[PDB]
Amino acid sequence: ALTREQLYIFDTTGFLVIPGVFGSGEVESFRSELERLDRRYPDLPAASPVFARLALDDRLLAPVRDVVNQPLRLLEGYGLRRTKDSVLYLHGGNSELLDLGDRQVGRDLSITHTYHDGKLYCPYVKALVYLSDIQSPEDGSFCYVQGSHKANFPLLRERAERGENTSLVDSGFPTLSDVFVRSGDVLLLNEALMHGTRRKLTEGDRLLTAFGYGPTFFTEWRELDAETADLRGAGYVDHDVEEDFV
Amino acid sequence: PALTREQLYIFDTTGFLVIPGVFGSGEVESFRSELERLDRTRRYPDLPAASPVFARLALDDRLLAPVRDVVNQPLRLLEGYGLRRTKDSVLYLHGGNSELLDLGDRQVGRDLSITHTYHDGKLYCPYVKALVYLSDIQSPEDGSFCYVQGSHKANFPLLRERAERGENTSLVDSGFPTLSDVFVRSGDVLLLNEALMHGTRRKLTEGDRLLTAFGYGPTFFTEWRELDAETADLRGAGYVDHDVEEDFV
Amino acid sequence: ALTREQLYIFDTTGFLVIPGVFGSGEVESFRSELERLDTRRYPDLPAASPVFARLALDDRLLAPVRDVVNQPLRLLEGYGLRRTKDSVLYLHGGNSELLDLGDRQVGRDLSITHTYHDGKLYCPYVKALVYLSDIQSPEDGSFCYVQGSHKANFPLLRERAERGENTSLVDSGFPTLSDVFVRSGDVLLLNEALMHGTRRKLTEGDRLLTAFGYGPTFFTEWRELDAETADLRGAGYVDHDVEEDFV
Amino acid sequence: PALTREQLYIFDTTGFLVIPGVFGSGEVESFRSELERLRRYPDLPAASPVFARLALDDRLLAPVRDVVNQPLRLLEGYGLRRTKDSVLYLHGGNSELLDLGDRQVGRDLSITHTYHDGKLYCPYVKALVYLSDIQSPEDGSFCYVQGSHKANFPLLRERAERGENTSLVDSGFPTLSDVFVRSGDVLLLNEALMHGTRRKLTEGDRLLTAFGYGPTFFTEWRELDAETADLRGAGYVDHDVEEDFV
Ligand SMILES: [Fe+2]
Ligand SMILES: [Fe+2]
Ligand SMILES: [Fe+2]
Ligand SMILES: [Fe+2]
Repeated sequence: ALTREQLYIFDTTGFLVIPGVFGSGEVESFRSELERLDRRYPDLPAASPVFARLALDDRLLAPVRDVVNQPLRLLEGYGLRRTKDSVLYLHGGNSELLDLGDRQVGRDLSITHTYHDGKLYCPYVKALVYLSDIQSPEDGSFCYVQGSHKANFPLLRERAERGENTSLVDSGFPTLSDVFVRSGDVLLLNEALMHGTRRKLTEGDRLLTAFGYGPTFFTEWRELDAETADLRGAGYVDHDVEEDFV
Repeated sequence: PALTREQLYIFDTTGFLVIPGVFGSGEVESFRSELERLDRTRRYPDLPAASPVFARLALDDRLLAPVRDVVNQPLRLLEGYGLRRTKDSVLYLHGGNSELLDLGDRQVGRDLSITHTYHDGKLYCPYVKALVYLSDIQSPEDGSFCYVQGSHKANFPLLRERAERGENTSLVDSGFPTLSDVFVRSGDVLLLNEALMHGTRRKLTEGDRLLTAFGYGPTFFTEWRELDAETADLRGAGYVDHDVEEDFV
Repeated sequence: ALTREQLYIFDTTGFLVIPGVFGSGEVESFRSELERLDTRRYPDLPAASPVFARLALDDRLLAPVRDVVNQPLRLLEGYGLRRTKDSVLYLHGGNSELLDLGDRQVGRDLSITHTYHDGKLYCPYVKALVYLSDIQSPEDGSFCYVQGSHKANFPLLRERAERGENTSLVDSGFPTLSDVFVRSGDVLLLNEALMHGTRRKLTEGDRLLTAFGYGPTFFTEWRELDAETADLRGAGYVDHDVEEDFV
Repeated sequence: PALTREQLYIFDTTGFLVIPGVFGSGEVESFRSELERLRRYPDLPAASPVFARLALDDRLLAPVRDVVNQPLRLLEGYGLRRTKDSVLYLHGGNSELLDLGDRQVGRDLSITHTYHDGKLYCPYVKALVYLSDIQSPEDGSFCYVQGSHKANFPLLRERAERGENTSLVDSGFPTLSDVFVRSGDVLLLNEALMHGTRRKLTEGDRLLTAFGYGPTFFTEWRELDAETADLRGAGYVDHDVEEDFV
């Protein structure tokens, strides 16, 4: 369970780094199972018994429950290997626009979060379990826009419209910031946060596993391009992201 | 077929909207006829998958234009059913923005399936319902739709304290200061934000109460399915409801 | 102090009628004090009379007001109101009504912008109406209000004014406009974000009441102000769209 | 002189805004010189025509109007001179508690802000005009708790009850950041933000002027201890601040 200083930090920043959650032994168990699984590794829980158990470990479920406060369902669980020269352009943000064909909307209810009577209510959160140190920007560090999880104005739509071609992750931004982590730390993430990763320059592999959680009525995570015509299309339609003009 | 400023004001401030005379007499009759084809007090589950008639109605623009104006998300059809009500049927109160749920280790007072917001000129309601009325309902004994005023934006819970004080009567049978009724004509559509606390009066008159209902929400909501509590393996999908009158009446 | 059911009702409807807070004895006592001071408005009652100065601090008023403001408190206004036949009060208030502010148009009035947090309501401006006579039909000039309008997100009145209307909704009617009936010595606790008014009084006699407004200690005492002054030194409350603006 | 979309984003997401080089070095010498004619310098406009003009200068009013969006009133205007070993402990914060006699409240309406149809509505903002350079924490830099202008949990009360003695501007806090400014820069501040300054360890005076603005129905700024028995007390009652227990 999260302390009050942790809930406070989560609420105000949109994420929480929890240091030293998993032992060196466990991390190596996790690392081994990833190397055997040979870019992204979809559905880790169906492919391993150790990842099916990780997805329900109390070291992940207890902080998750404290920020979702709904009946839970496991929405996704993947592995991630990043090599030299990989990058993750910004996505998320609370007020980014989306065109529907007859209107543009400014809310994505899959990430719209609230607070009520001592409890945070976030619909979609991730637990990033790092399996390798990342201690400098060139290691491909997590980066985020400060406060962007409670943002009221869109940011990217005007960038794209004025013909930008450079991701903030490369060029910088007054409120872009990095997070540095050690093996077996967990990064608890509010998906409303606008975030990405620095371009990795270093040699070696960066590895992590990620589990996404939500209310029991959210469909399992899968990308959808748009509402289908028979209104039967399920999935998550993305709003403005840097990959749409960078 | 879109909603006026005044219609949006009313949906926003009351949690619902009667759109009158949407379907003509002929359509209403073909609808009832189709229900008669599918055949006391009884239910017609999953209408869109059992009838091409009702599969068309689900995607009719007279239902979709209003819905799109209050959901404003990539849309999905979550549910669709038929209802035939006779004498001595009642629907007790359910819904309400702030009703409590015991999760086991805690107590929560939000339900994110009905938690709605507003931003830059648009309403964002994640679960709305289109009721298509195939019968006139013109008095409370006909089993009229009833609701608690403003309950779609209530910050306090109502039902827990009544359950605890040992009440066993529904406000539907008993009355409440801000409990109001809604009267409709057949062919009227009632647009409904599911955050509203609502039910219907006990029906004591003769004849058949007939309606169809369709639920819409975002494409990342699952098709409607009742779920008692979170499944033991966090795989189960569905909707866990909060305090409803059925729980202690 | 308000009950959970009373807090629920106030939060969900924007007001609360608390029945029979003052007995017939106090009521006539209050009524007589209004005479001694002789639509007519009796401004600054607490300065004009020790009786109303006492009323304004009466725990029967302050306990329910504290339950809806929940700030360090300040008396912001106190007046009396005498109404007679053919008097009417058109709609004012409304959470999202517009105000033209020189170079922009705004749709929030922070003097009535209210919130909820951790079990408590926080309304910055509430009125306690003490009724000194019964009102049991619309033609008596009953309190009327637009349901849910204290938490409205769209403006109502501007569309009407631009569409060129000139009849008030208290006369013409409106789908969600309702009336409230009260008895002598009732208190009506009102959230000023609520859009309200009164029906036109067609009956004979006098409709008497006293109103005390309350707010945080950093609100100025109530005063109308046409607009921001050029030296930024003018204090007071600038009205958003009201029906009197075009009826 | 109105705020760009990016400046509005930053102010919304962080709770403040540094506006660089608003006043030239001639103007800044004019202000420093005037402050020599007259440590806190209370009510500057009433005391000096130069600062009466500055209080209504459009380089301040234009951005202020963009984040308040109400009929505007000037609520305070003071000057500030700090020397060595001066410090300013944390205060502000969206959810800091206040004991009200028979109850405990967690909103302060004088700084409770909102957003509606494209506009920010912040009832109390300060415009800080810096007359000297602050480029290191030991000059006594402005500091703030990130995202605390939208915080939903209290932070200080629990610290106070645990019995903490030292301030966060001394020990540090994981989300406490610093802001460096140059002479002639304007800091535009949402007062819901929890903020203060580092202890000044250098010589030379630290000069700035501050003007505070709100809606016309706000009383001019004065400190008030509690609501008075006659409910006639006007002014601003502060919630938990660090000075209460440090
Ligand atoms: Fe991501
Ligand atoms: Fe229902
Ligand atoms: Fe009024
Ligand atoms: Fe300050």
